[PDB]
Amino acid sequence: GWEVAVRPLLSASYSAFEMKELPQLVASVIESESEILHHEKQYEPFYSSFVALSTHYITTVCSLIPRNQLQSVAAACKVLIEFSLLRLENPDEACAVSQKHLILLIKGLCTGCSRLDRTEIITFTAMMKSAKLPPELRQKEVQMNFLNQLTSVFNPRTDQASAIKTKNVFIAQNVASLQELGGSEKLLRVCLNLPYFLRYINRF
Amino acid sequence: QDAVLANSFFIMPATVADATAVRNGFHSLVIDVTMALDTLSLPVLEPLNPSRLQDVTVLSLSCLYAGVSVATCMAILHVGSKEDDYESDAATIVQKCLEIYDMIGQAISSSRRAGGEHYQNFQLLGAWCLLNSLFLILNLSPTALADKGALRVRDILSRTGHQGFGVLSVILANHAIKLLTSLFQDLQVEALHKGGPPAALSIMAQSTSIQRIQRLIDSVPLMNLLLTLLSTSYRKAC
Repeated sequence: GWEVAVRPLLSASYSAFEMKELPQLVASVIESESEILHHEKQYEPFYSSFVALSTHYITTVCSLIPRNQLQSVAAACKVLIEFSLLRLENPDEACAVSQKHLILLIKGLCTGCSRLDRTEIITFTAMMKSAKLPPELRQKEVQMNFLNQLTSVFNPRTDQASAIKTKNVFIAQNVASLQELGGSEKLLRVCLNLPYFLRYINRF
Repeated sequence: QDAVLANSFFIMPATVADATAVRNGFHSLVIDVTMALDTLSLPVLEPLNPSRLQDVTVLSLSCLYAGVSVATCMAILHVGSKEDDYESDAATIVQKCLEIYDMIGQAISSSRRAGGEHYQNFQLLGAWCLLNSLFLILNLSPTALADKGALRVRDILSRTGHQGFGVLSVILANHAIKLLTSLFQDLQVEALHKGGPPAALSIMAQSTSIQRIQRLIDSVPLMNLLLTLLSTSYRKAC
């Protein structure tokens, strides 16, 4: 199952998520939410490259997503931002995602654009492959997207420009999640805690 | 100015006779509001320094109140009872009233000697005035006017909707909604991740977000005013 998940992931590695497996990725992340949070396990490489390309492809697909799968992607990216802020605040050598990339993945969700290059992506995919935890299904999927449409009444709060609107909504959602997490303040601390910055800071 | 002492909002054009007298005073008031707007378009208030800043806020809240009172007088006219000419005059008055409010607001906002909390407090005072005006115009009936023949939001509060509300009422109301939206968005972030006495009715008055909003909540049952306005508007549109 974890295997089949890294699977629609790399099938997208093959090509931009068909958004047909996306409904599966959102699923995985949402449930594996706790696992990634504080596993603190040798799996670090695996879980971390997972988080990395996961953010990457969800960012790739913001222009167009199923309203409901839009909500799904939004939740997934909120989770992603949470984890990234966590990593930035808690720098770890075992983490296979650099704070520079981590911040870019966060800006990527906030900007509805992913900056990572193909080479970085491939490094991640490589690490992933190397570090892999080193009918009824559709039923559960919809039951879940339903428990979501039920308990959470999303407000758009505002066909060629529709994708832009979708991206805008996604962007706003990411920003909101960040504020909920207070990640902005966390980021501030990270910035003020830069290794080279400290020197000039004290001098100034 | 008498009102910035938390003496309730107390619009005066309210008795049937007072509204007749102000319709008489409508045309000449347009002349004054127009003159003031033309003057304050120049760099008249360029150096918004606390000192001057006080007077700049004074004039702005002044047309705000003049306009809200003209609106309340038109409300009495439509509830209790050259007429078209006077109606156009009062419409122009309320329009330029909101316009001057907006101008002084943007001046305090983009100023290098004013803004931030100062601008926030100007917004707070404007919202207070507008909401109190909305409440007064909403809760006036033929009955009350005839019985009178100087409304107090606190008077009505201790005593405790449709009619009076009209197109000028729509204007003041939309503006109040803008200002309330602003103050509430402030309160959100302020309580970043969930995170005193009511804000004083003064520009430089120092208060927390919660406080400005508490003063705006202690002046009018806010949920009530808002929902009443919703219902009334929907009905009138229907």
